[PDB]
Amino acid sequence: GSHMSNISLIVGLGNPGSEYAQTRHNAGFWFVEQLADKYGITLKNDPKFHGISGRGNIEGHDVRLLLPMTYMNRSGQSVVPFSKFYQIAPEAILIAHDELDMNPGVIRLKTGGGHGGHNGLRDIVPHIGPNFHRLRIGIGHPGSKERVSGHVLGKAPSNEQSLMDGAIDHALSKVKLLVQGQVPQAMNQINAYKPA
Repeated sequence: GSHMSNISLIVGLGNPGSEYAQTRHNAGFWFVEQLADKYGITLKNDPKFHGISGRGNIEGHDVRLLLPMTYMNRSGQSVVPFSKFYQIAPEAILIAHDELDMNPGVIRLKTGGGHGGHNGLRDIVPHIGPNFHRLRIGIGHPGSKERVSGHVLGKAPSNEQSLMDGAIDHALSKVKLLVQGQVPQAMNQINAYKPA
C-alpha cells in the first residue's frame, strides 16, 4: 500500500469525451495528463475501476495516476474502489480539480476540508473522508448557482486558459516534493505562484 504522506496516487477529476475535454471542469484531467507525459506514465484503459489509470516512477517513487471515466458526479465510483484495492490511504492521495472559489492563474495545495460545492469531490469525501490532499486549480465563478453548470462546462477564453495553463505547469514542477512527502514545502511553493 501507500506509505505515510508520500503521495502515491494522483487523481485528476473531469468528464469523459471530446465534448468535455476543453471545459473548465476538466482542469484536473489537464494536470494529470500533463504529469503523465512529463514522467512517461502510460494512462491506459482501466475498466475494472471505471477509469483510465497508470503506474510508473516519479523521481524514484512508485506512483499511480487515475482519471475517473464515470462522469464527474460519480467520481467516487472510481476513486474509492481503486484506492481501496491498492491500499492507498487518503493521506497519500492528491486530487487535482477545478476550483470555482479561486481566480484563473491561482493554484493552491490544500489538505483536508469539504467539497466546496464541487460535485466530484462530493462523491469522494463521504467514503474516504476528507484527509486527502487537493490541487485546487482556480477557474473563477460565474456569479450565481444557476450559472455554475454553463460555467464549469464552458471553454475558458484564451486569457483565462493561459493563466490556468501557467499555474498547472508550475504545479507539475512541485510534484517531486509531493511524492517525496515534502507536503509543507510543496504547499508553500505551489501557493506562492503568481502568473505575472
